[PDB]
Amino acid sequence: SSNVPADMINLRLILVSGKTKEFLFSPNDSASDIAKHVYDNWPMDWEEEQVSSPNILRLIYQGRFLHGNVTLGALKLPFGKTTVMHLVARETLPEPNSQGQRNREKTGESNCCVIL
Repeated sequence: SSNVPADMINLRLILVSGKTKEFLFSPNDSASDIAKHVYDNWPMDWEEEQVSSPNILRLIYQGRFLHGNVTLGALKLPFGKTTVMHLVARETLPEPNSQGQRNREKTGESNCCVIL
């Protein structure tokens, strides 16, 4: 990651194991989703603890946990500069069960019932 453009935020993800990964990310991305992404492969559908634990994915904005999945922009990051973060994951399984269960999140999709 060389030269951080004004549309992107340079983010360093530090994992609990003491491994530090740094990549250029978008301020609209969520630190905990990124944490799973920086660990290895892209998160599919909330890599939590198997019997369900959402609080196991949290983000530390060095000294303080801002939230469990709050975005870099929301952490207050000037774009074009390097930001370091500490990420915590607990009892997390790499890929929950591989569903990739998501919502449509796309206009054109979602067939709702009509009557008019």
